[PDB]
Amino acid sequence: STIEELIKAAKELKSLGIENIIIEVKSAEDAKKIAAEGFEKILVSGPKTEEGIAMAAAAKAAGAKNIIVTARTAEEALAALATPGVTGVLLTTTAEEAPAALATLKAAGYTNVIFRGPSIEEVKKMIEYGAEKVLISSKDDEEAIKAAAELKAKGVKNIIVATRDIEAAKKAYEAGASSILLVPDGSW
Ligand SMILES: [Cl-]
Ligand SMILES: [Cl-]
Repeated sequence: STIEELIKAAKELKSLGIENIIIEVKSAEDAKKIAAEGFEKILVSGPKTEEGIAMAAAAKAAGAKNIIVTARTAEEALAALATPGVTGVLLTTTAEEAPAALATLKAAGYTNVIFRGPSIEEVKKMIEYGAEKVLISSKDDEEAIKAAAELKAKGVKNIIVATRDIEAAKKAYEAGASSILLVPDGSW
């Protein structure tokens, strides 16, 4: 789907009262556009954290509020978190490495790190190790929405659910997701 389609869907969600949304972007031009539109939480996602950092600069210059950068190591997370205007990181890691990553980020004074993993099982391991914010995603979204609701009922807070169309976004909201991530490769 195109960026205009994603903007329309995000505005529709907001008009329904669904305000706890995060917009994912994959280029600096899109980051500027989403920020200029006034969306309050933007995920900048590039293959390399350096590309995300350049997108964060474009979003900040266009007025962004909260900017989350993707990373796959603790070192990359620290580089992003130290960048002006960046307010959080989405760290793709494994349960094996999460203890060390958590300790490293904490010692540096950073807490706003969202963990994601390759399987819902590994994400549950990350929560056990002390991950306080997680992102759940699945091929069909329905699996992710169900897992988030189960964890929420087990007392887990700050679950972000990735969604690929507006029906899934609404279901994730209704199930109590802390935030809903709108992924651009979806059907909007
Ligand atoms: Cl605009
Ligand atoms: Cl918003």
